[PDB]
Amino acid sequence: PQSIDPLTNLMYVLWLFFVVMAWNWNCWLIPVRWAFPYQTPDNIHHWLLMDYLCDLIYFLDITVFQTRLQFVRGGDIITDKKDMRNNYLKSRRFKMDLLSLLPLVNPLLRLPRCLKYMAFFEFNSRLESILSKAYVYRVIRTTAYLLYSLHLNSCLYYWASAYQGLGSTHWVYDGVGNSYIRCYYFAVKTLITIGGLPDPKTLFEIVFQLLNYFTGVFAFSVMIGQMRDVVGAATAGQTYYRSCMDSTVKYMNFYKIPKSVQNRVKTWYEYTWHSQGMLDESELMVQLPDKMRLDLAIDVNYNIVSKVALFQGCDRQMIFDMLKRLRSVVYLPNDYVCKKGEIGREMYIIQAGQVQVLGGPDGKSVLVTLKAGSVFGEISLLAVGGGNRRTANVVAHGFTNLFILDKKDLNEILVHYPESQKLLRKKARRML
Amino acid sequence: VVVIDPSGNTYYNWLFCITLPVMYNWTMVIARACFDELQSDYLEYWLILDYVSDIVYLIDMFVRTRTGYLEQGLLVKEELKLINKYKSNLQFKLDVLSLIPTDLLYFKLGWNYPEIRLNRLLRFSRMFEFFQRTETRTNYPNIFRISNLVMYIVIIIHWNACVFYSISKAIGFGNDTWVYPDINDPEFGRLARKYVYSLYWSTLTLTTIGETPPPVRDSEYVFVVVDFLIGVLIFATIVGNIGSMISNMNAARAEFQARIDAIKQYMHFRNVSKDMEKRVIKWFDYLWTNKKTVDEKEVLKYLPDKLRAEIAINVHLDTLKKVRIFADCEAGLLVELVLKLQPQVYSPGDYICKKGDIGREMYIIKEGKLAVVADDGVTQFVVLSDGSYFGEISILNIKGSKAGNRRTANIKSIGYSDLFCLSKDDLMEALTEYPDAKTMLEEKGKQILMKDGLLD
Amino acid sequence: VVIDPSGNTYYNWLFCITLPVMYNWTMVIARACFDELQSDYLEYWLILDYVSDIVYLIDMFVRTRTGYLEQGLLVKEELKLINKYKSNLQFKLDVLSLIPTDLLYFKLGWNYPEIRLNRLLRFSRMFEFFQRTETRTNYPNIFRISNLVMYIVIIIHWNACVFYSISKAIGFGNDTWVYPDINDPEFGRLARKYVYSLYWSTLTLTTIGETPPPVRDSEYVFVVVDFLIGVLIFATIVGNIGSMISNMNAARAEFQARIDAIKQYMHFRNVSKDMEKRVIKWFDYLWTNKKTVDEKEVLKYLPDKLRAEIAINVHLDTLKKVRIFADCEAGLLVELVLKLQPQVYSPGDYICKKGDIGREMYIIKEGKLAVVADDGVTQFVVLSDGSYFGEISILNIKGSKAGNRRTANIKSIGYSDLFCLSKDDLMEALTEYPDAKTMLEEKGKQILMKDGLL
Amino acid sequence: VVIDPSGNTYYNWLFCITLPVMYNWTMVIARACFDELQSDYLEYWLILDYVSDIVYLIDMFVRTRTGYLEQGLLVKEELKLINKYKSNLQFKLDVLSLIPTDLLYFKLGWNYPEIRLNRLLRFSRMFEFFQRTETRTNYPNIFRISNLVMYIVIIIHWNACVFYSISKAIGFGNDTWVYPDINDPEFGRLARKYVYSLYWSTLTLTTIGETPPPVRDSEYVFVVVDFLIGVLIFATIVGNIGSMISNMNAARAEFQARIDAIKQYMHFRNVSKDMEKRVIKWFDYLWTNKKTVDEKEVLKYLPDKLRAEIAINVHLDTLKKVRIFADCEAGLLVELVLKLQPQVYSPGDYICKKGDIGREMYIIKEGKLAVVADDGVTQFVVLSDGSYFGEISILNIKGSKAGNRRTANIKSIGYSDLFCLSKDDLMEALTEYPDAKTMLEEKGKQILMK
Repeated sequence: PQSIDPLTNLMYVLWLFFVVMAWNWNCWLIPVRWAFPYQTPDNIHHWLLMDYLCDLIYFLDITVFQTRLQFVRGGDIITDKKDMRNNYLKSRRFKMDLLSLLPLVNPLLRLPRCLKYMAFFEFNSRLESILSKAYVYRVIRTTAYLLYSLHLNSCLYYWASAYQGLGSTHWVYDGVGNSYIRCYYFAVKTLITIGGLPDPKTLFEIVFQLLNYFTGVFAFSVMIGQMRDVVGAATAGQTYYRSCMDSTVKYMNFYKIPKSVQNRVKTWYEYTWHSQGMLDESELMVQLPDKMRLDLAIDVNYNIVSKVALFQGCDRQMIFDMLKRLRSVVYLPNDYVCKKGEIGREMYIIQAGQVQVLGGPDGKSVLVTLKAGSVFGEISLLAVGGGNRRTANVVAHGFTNLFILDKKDLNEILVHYPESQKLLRKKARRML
Repeated sequence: VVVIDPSGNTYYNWLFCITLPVMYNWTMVIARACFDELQSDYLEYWLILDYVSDIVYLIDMFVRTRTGYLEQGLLVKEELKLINKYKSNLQFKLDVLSLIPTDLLYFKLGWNYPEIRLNRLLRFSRMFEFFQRTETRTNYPNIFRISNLVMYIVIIIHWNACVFYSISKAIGFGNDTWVYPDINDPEFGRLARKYVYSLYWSTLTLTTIGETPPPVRDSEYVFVVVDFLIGVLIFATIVGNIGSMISNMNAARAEFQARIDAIKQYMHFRNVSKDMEKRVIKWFDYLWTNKKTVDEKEVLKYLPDKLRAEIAINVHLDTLKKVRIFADCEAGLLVELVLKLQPQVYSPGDYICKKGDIGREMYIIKEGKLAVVADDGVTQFVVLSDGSYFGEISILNIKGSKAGNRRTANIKSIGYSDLFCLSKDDLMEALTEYPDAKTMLEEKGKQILMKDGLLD
Repeated sequence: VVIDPSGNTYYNWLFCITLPVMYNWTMVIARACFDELQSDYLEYWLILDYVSDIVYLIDMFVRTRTGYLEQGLLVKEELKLINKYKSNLQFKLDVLSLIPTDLLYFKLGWNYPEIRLNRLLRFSRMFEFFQRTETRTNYPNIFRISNLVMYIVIIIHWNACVFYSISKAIGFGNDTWVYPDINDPEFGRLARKYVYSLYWSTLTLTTIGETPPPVRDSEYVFVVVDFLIGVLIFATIVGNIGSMISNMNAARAEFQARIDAIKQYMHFRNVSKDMEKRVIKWFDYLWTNKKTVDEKEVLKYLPDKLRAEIAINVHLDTLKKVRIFADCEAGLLVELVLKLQPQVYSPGDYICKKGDIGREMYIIKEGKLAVVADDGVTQFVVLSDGSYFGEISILNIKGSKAGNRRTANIKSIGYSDLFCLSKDDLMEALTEYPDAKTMLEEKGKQILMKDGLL
Repeated sequence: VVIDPSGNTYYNWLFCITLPVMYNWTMVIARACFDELQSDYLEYWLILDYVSDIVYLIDMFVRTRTGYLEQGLLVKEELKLINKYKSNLQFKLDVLSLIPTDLLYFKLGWNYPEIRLNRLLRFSRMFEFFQRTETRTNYPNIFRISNLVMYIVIIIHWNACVFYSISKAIGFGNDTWVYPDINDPEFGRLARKYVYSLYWSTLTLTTIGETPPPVRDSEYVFVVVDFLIGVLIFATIVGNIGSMISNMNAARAEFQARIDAIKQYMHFRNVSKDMEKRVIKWFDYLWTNKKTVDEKEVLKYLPDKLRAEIAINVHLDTLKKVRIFADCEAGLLVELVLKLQPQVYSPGDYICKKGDIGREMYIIKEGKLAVVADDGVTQFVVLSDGSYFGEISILNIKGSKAGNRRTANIKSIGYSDLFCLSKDDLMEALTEYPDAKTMLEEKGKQILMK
């Protein structure tokens, strides 16, 4: 690929993961090599090789991968190489990459390399966009921060021990074991405020323990608050659905609604929540841009509505307006979509389910069954008001989802379009 | 074929009946794998319970083959189609893996190793389903959520207790101060003491409480660090779930009090009088005390037209049919008019209408008593009880009426009154589809006025 | 006489009966578990128990005299109130509360105060009072903190009593975990017993530990269960306090979200820096002077009748001061008050300039409006609160020389709060008042003739 | 001179008076409980206390000189300011705060600094400053966590002083719980005393423990009460941080909820995969460039005057560049700017097609449009920012052969932000401007001729 999209490229987000891994190596190993004596002259070559590899990944990021990133100017994707390079150079991310790239044998002199954190945030945003149910990763991400803090805490503790000598007091690290898991254990017992450690004796130890416990209280609070936000966001829709259903049930209980109607309402609530995951789709529809809302309505219902013979030859925007005025209504099994003799005022478009037209002697006979994508009752739309009555009983075989356009919305659309209005009146007087 | 409805009570009962072996496996399999005495001493009981659990697992696979699903709003009853739907799901693979006959590996490993039954844990999803279905069926969602969270933490603590006992066994009992003590001790060699002390250690670690003997070895240090991190996640999950639940229970009071505070700020902002402020505060105290804070339009807004129509019919149809003008109206017109009724609530002493006000709506008393009072308001001509109505002539807009959509009486709410108003505009909008019924209503109003003499 | 449950007297009685319920819920278990507490002050405990039982009886009598709302009216019939109380579960709870179990003292002995535990069944009466206080107090957060602290104190005290009773059952000093031997001069003191048990319970129920480790299997099990209960208690405390904290700044969080969205829009639209500063200063003025919430949405919460009364109490006199509306019917005035729309202007703002379209009538609720010339530095007249301009403009009078145009420049000297009555709203209100519309048009024509116009 | 409370001078003085209030609230109890701290640096405490009293006096003078809002105007009359200050409880608090209790220094000696505890009665001033800071800072969350940290540190400092005072009353080193014997050289250091007391207070006020168990009954009671306070404090810290985390993520959580809802909708509606990808890319673009918020809902919180002024500053020049609105009255242009409606389009979206009824004028703000030849592969002309089309179709011009219908297909090349003025909005604005209506009709006629 001559030009790569920073948003939708999987190879680019893999390279972002590589840059994040290099940044993580810097962030997690600079305090280790500064505090712990793990940076021996005997194994210095491994540290130098991996530092060189991380700096090489940084250089290939600043030079090769970032300068080829397409960007948005004036709402337009810009893939011109000079423009991509200028957009990268003008950006603050290039400044951060340069500030991290400068060298400034001491492990702390590599502390500028930790400044390439914008790659981490970009990779986090890409991970949140790629996978649904992202809060789980967020938990891991939060846990990662906690681990890193403990890591930092661990290193600090070792330095404190190294500042006082190993084993000089009971508070400092004694000098036995791996020397990192002991200091990480101290960091766990302190930064989670568990306690149980040997008590600090000297003033330096008491100050360190005080500050450590204070940072631990606030870091534990950060972890708990992050998990609380994760739980509240994960169950927010379920909580809203439960609250709406409970409010409805309380309303019916105050007005002594019988168990049959209450059970039907609960059944509709449960079926709607399990099927479409939201109680009302128009609430989501009004939040969208008008073009997005219009194109979604087209993609859902335009072929079916334009297949109807009643609206043939009509203006396309009037069709689009009827699509926008369609309302999704879920009918329970054995529910009457049209009652024999009731006023016909609505157009029914079966989005899902089956609809049975009843007839014959004594009723209870299925004349015809209409599946999804079938339209009935559109003739009732072209009526003067009270001029249409439903001729046959029309019943819902199961939970059927119908897109309904009533006569009032059709008239409100039709007053905008005189040509389609005249055509519909001509068809109405022609069919009779 | 006989098909179990997943929304039915039979499916929920079977979910409980399969959850019992899943919970039994998820706890006792690791308990017997880590505590050798628990497996060896009650071996006949464990074999019987494992056989029962396996039988229930087979019956659960059979139920899965006999469980219908909603396709195009219809419960599928074809046996081949249900079988294919089950087989295409990952749950069929997990159920097959959970019923792999690993109990023959006993003859390869002896009775010491029940870890071979760990694959039974792959029925876990069934367990979860039952609990979430309970969360949709119970009348105490927060109490059940607390119980479910507590049960999950108890199972995780029991698992960590088993892990700690196994790690102490691997290192050696009594070898150092961190591990479980020597099992040749008469007190610590008891199986109950083994499990209960391991549970004590696991509770203290997974709650990030500590106060346990510190690790002595690097492997113990690693395990203690990792297990306190797991405990950090567990503790954060417990506190976050309970805080989210508390916020959910307090959300209604929070929004009600926020609205009350905003209204109080408005009355201090616009310098509303003190008596009117007291009236508003008394009104909101009445709302919260009587659980009338819900807005009926907001409560019923999500419901479809048919279900809202059914609820509204069951609330208002008898008292709207008792209306003289609406006595002979068509059923569909009655449904539309009932759907167009808007709830109004009046405090004691509130005037619903006075002589000389424009009458645009018809009030129907759902609860409460109203009084027809004179200009002073001290005396009362007649008290209208629940189910009574007034203003039916005003909404008709009869030509030649001396009143001319103006109230001829003073209606005062003696106590708190829940009325339902039917406006003239809503009546005419409902009458758009019923021209003959509109003409009949106008004729009824005209004849009523002629009997009263108001028509000229 | 029938007690109004919403009255002050009912709340005072709620406190008066909550005091014995709290006394029972603490001291019954305290005396049951700490035998020296029961035996050392037995006369005081008997007197306080008899007082609590008497107040329980008066509480049941108050239940017989507490009216309830039926058809929106307080039921004042004696038999109706008695039957309504008796049908409820609370009557059974109160009867079980006042079972004379004090006679069983003659059987079990004076060292068994558990028999009065049934008095704890009056708990509903306790909780109601706090709920009522949660609706009554001016400081809901302070009272809710105190209520949570009180619940945690009773829970910790109950667990302290449980720990001491478990130590008694196992044996004092039999091992290191239990309360030590009560023959010790220090630990045998009742005060030391209670404070050490309370310290143990505070350590265990607040996820701290630092208690002697258990020795027996039952002690290990009780410690596991009680630390799990303490984890639940701590999570409940954190959830309640976090819900409180979120509810305190929910208005601030919403205001900051609105400000941030406005700022994001202004950075999007490249709005001038001076205009952004004016918007930020305006929102700071809204927050500082507690004018954040819009009047429309706040008034939406009220019912139509109560919103109409609020609108009348705010605007009726200042609408009646308007000379066109002075001789007008009361219902039209109420409708026009309900049509008034709030407008707030910053200092230096212009209400209308010469040549603008006058289709609304402005009434100054508060603030001062200057009539300025073209330069804007010379002021003709300053209009204080209650003043109005543009009343003729909202009347569609034929023959007007100045048709829907502003003849003066109106500037806001300070932060002016005012209410506009649009021509469309006046016409919509006048559609139901034809005679009033005719009178308004005639009065406007007379004013135009009087002022030299038309 | 009168100080505007909303001004920067008032906030600067708020900080300048918050410094002595914080100094009092910490160091008065610090010196009262730690006698060595008062005795060793007594001259420094005298200078700092005199300076703090002087700044308290200047704060009272500022309150006499601080204006307030009546009739939307700042009150600058001196007597009204004096009366407003003296009427409030804050004047009584200030007077009680500056009561000369330092004379007891001659009676009780130089080791009783608690006589200055009345200076703590300036506390509300401190709170006011921080309140103003949370309205003024551009980092509300950083300041909020700093405020919480400082309040927790102050409470911990107070409890450290209380613990040291309780140890002094019981006796230093009389048991294991109290602070040890201060006659010991290590324990007798003032730094050691204060730092270990702060360590004890931090440990107990955060449910950590790790302190020697209480021995006496009063020690047991104080430890119980202070651990209850610590439970409250830890829960307060956790709740504040959790509310912060919820508030920072609230906009992202709302956008993610909209993402999940629209994704579930297109799953449930069997929406085509290309349309699904277009919707997802549209939302990602709106969030990435900070555009996802609906403009009407954002701007509805503003007053009509400020909203109108912002709309003018955004749209007035662009609408004046329109040739049908080149020479119009300013009020008509302002109303037409107010009637503009924001619209957004994806790359490849068709704003209008040939044969479509044209009722709107579209003006491009931050996009590129193209005129295509009914196939979409070729473009007649690219219309850039500030351009417009449909200015004739919104005018009802008689004799127009191509009127009421669109003659060209307009395709959005990329993500285009347009503003549409409907024909109905134009007529609603023109009913108040008849001469402008006639001029617009004649201008449209002259354009249609040529």
